[PDB]
Amino acid sequence: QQDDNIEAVGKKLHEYNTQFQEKSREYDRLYEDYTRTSQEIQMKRTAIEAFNETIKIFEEQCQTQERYSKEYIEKFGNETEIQRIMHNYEKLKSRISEIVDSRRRLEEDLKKQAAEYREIDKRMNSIKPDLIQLRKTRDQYLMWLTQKGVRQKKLNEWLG
Amino acid sequence: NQSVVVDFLLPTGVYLNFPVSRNANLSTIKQLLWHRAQYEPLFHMLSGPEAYVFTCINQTAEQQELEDEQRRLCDVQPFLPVLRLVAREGDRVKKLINSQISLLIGKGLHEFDSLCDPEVNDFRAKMCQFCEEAAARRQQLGWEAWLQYSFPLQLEPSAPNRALLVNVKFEGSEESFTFQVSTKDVPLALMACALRKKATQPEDYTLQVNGRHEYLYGSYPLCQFQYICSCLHSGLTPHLTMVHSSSILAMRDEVSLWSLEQPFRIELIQGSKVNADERMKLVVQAGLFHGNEMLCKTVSSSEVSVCSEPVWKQRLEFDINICDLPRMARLCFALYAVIEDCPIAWANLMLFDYKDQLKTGERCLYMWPSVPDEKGELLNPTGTVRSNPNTDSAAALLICLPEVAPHPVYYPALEKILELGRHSEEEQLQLREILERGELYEHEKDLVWKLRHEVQEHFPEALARLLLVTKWNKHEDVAQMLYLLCSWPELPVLSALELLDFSFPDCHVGSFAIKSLRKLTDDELFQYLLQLVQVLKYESYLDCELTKFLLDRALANRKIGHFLFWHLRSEMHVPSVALRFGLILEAYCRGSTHHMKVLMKQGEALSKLKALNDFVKLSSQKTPKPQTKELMHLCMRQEAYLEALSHLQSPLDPSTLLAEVCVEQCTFMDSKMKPLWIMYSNEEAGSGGSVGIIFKNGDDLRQDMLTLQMIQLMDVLWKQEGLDLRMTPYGCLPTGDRTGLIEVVLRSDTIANIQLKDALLNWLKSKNPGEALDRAIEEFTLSCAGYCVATYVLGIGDRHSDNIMIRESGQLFHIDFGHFLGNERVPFILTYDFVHVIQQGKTNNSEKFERFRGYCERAYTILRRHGLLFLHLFALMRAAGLPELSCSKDIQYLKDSLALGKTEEEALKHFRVKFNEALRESWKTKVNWL
Ligand SMILES: O=C(C1CC1)N1CCC[C@]12C(=O)Nc1ccc(-c3ccc4nccnc4c3)cc12
Repeated sequence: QQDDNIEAVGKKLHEYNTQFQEKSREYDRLYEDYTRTSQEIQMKRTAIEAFNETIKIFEEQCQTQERYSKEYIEKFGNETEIQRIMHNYEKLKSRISEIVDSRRRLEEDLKKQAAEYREIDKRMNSIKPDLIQLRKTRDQYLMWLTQKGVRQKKLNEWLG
Repeated sequence: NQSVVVDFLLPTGVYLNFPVSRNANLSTIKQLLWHRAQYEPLFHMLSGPEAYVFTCINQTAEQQELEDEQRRLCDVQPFLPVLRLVAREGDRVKKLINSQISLLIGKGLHEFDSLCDPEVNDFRAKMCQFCEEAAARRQQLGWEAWLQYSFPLQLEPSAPNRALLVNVKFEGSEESFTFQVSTKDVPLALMACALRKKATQPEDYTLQVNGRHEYLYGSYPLCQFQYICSCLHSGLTPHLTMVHSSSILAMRDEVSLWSLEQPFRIELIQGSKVNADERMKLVVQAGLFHGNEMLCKTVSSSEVSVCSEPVWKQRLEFDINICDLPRMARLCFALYAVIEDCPIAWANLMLFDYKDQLKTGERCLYMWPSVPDEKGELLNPTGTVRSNPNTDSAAALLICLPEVAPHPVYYPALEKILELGRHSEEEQLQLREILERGELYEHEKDLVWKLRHEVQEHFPEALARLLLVTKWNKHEDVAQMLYLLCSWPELPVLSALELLDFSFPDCHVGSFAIKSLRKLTDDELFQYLLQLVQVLKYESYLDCELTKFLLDRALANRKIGHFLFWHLRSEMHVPSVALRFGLILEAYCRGSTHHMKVLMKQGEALSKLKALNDFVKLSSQKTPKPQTKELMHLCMRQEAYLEALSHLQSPLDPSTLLAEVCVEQCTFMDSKMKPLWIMYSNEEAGSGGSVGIIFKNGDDLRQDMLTLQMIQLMDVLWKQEGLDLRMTPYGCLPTGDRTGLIEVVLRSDTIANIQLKDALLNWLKSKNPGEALDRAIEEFTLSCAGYCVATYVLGIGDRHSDNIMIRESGQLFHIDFGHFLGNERVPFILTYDFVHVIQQGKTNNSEKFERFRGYCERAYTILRRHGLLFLHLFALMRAAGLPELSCSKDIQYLKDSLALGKTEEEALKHFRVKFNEALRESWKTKVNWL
C-alpha cells in the first residue's frame, strides 16, 4: 500500500560521503575565486574612475593653458617666450596620451577579468546539482541505516 | 627604488615633470617645485608657495586638497604621481573632513552620489546634520561632561574596606607624593589630600591613571575602579597624576491602500548576464514574504531555454490583494536551472519604498548567487534587499510593477491604523498552559489571536509569541495587532533583544524594541554591541531606528563610537553591507572629528602592518626565521613605517597608548598566517609599561571575537554575583578583510612549552617562590573552573597544551577558539595535570577538590539563570553568517549545554554526572603516554 545488506549500504554511504566532501572542497575553492575576482573587478573599476578623474584635471589644465596663454600671448617682440609656452603645452598634451594609453590597458584587463568572473559563476552553477544530489543521497543512506538500527559508532567510521 | 617622477600642473597652465623622493613631505616638494618653476615660463604671474595647496587623485578615486604638507608623498599615496596647484578657497573644513572620511571608511563618498538614489541622499542629509548638531552641542559643555564623553569610567561589575598607599604627582613635575587612603575613599578625597600635601579649589582637578587615558572621577569609591581593583589584587601601588580642568579644555579645544482589492501581480520580463548549462532550461520561482512567513503560495515562470539574456515577458499573479500587503512586504526571486535542481541566484525587493509609497514601474534587480546549504530552501527571504553592487558583471532580472492607480498610493499613516484597529475562568487555562512553563501549532495560534487582549493584560512578555500568530497577509489583523503594540507596556532588555530578530520585520516592532533598549547603561550596551551591528543586515531601509539608536550612543560615549566604527569598518569589504555600513561610518565621523584623528592614526599603522606581514609571509617560504626577523626590523626602521607604527591609541583599547615600537622585541609567530608580534613601551608604572599586539592577516577572527565576547559576558555575570574566576578576557578586534588585532597577555606561556610530572607545579614555584605559591594555585584553580564551564557551555573542543596557556600569576586561559557549538556534543573535560595542581601536588586532597567542584557548579548555575540572554544574543549572530552559527540546531546546542528544558536541581544533577565521568575519563587519558 505505502510505496541490499547493511555493509553494502555502509560502503556506499562512505563512497557518497567522500564524493560529497570532495565536491564541497571543489565548490569552496571556486567561491574563493568568485569572491577574490569580485574584489579585484571592483578595485579595477575604481582605478578606472581614478584614471578618468586624473584625465579630467589634465583637460582642465589644457583649457587653463589655452585661455590664460591667449589673453597674454598678444605681447609679440619675444617670439622666444611663445615657443617655450607652446613646447611646454605640447609636453602636457603628450603626457595625457600616456595616461589615456594606461587607462585603456586597464580597461582591457577588466574586460578579460569580467569574462573570468562569468566563467567561475558558470562552473559554480554546473557543480551545484552534483553537490546537492550528492548531499541528498548521503542523507538518504544515513536515514536508511538509522531506520535499520545501525549504531552511531558504525555510522561515524563510514563518515571518515 | 626611492625616487618617483611627479607631474606638476601649475595654475598658469604650465606643466613640469621632475623626480622627487617617495619619502619627501609635501612642504619639501613645494620648495623643489618653486626652485624649478622659476626657470619655466609665466613664473612671475604666480603668487607665493603658501598661497596654493596641492591637489591629487587619491586611491579611492577622489580629488583631495592636501592641506597637511608635513605628510610624505608615500603616505599620501596618490593614484598616479600628479600634483595640481589650486587656491586655498571656500570651506576648507568641509573639504578636509570629506577627504578624510573617504580614506578612513575605505569607500569614497562620490560612490554614494553615483547611485543617484534619493534614499541614500536623504540618509546622508538627515544623519550628517544630526551627528554634526550632537558634536556642536558637545563642544559647548564643561570639561567634566567632555571627560565623561571622551574617557568614560572603567568600573568593576560592583556597579572589603581595607586601606592602601597610592603614588600621586601633578602635571609637568618630576616630584610625587606617596600616602595611605581607604579602599572605600571616593576620588575627590584623594585629590584634596595631595592638594594640602602640595601646599604643606580641588574640584578643578581630575585623576589620570598615568601612561593611559583612564581618568578617576564622580561619586564612586576607589576599589570600584578597574585600575585600583587590579592594583589592590596584585598588591602593586597605583600611580596617579592630578590634571587641572584647563588641561582638559586644552584637549576638547585641540487614494487609500485598503481600497485596492485587485490581486498583487508582476510582469517578469527578462534575465541578464546568466551563466548556466546550455542543455538545461531556466525558471524564476517567485514568492512574497513578511520576515520568515510566506504571505501566500509561491508562483513560477515557464521553462525558457538557457541563455545569457533569457526572455519571459510573462505575468505572475499572487493569491493576495494589494490591500492586504503589510508595510514590510518583500518580493523574493530565485533563478533556477532545471532539466526537462540548480539554484543559480536570488534577489529580494521591498514592495513599499522608504517614504511608504507602493512601488510601480520597471525595477532592475542585480541578483546574488545562491549558495547550497543543508536547509536547501527554494527562496531566500532572510537575504538582503540591497541590489548587488557588481552592476556591470552580475546577473539581473528585469521586472515591471504595474500602475495600480492614477494617483500614487502610500501605506496608511499611524492615525488610519489606530482607526481600523480601535474598534475590537475557562479560556485563561489553555492560554496559561500555552505561554507559561517554543513553536506553536495552528490550533494554539487562533486561540492566542482570540485572547490577544488577555496576552497584553496578563502576559506582556509573550508579545513575541503573539506577533508570530498574527496573520500579516490580512490588513485587518495587522491593524488590530499594531493597535495593541502602541499601548503595549515597556518590556525588559532581555525581551527587547528577542524582538530585533528577523522574525519581526515590522517597523513598529523595531521601534518598540529600541524604546526598551534605551534604558541600557553604556557598560551593558557594550556587551551586546557586536549583536546590534549584525542585526542591521536584516534591516530593509537605511534610515531605521536601530541605526539612529547606535549613532546616539556612539556620539554620547567615545568608547562606544570607537568599537562601533571598527565593527562596521571591518565589513566594508562585504558587498551586501558596504553601502549601509559606509553611510553610518560617514555620519559617525562627522559627529566625531577628534576621534577621526585617533582612527586615522590607527588605520595607517594597520595599512603598514598589512604590508609588513605580506613581506614576512613571502620571506618565511624563502629563508629561515632569524634573517626574516632581521629583514622585518630593517623594513620597520624606515622613517615612514616607524612613524606610522609609533604613538597611536590601541585599537583594542583607546585609553592605552602604544607609544614606542620596540623593534628588537618585535617578531612573528610560526602559525600558518605568520601573525606579527609587535612590542611597545609607554609611561605606565610596571607590568603595563610594556604591551603587545598580534596583527593577524589571512584568518577570520570573528569566531574568536564572538567566543571572547561571550567569555567576557560570562565573567561579568559571574563577577555580578560575587564570584571572580580570575579570567583573562583579552581583546580581539576585527579591523578589515580577514584582518584584526589580538591583545598579547604577557608573562604567559603555552602548557606544551612549560612541559619542557610536576612540570606545571615547578613552573609555578619558580614564578611564585615561597609564600606567593598558595595564591598562584588559587588563581589556577578559579580560572581552570571558569574555562572548564565556558568551553563546556559554548561547545569548544580541540582543547590541548598548544592552545591552553598559564600566566605567571597562575591563571589558566585558552586561545585560538577555532570551533564552537560542537563544530556531536563536546563533553565536560577535566585534565589530570590541572587536577594535580588544584590538589597542591597531592594524590588525594578532597577539601581543595570540592572547592573546585563548587566553583564549576556555582559558575554553571549563574549561566543557566541568564541562559535566555545567551540564546537571544546567539539568535542575532545568525545574521553574521559564521559557518558554526548558521541555524536553530547551533542555537539548540546552547539550550542542551545549559539544560534550559530541565529544572535547576535536575540540571545541577546532570552536570554532576558529567563532572564525575570527566574525572574518571581524566585518569584513563593520562595513563596512555610515554
Ligand atoms: O611564539 C612566541 C613568540 C614568537 C612570538 N612566543 C612568545 C611567548 C611564548 C610564545 C611561544 O613560543 N608560543 C606561543 C604561542 C602563543 C602565545 C600567545 C601569548 C599571548 C597571547 N595573548 C592573547 C592571545 N594569544 C596569545 C598567544 C605566545 C607564544
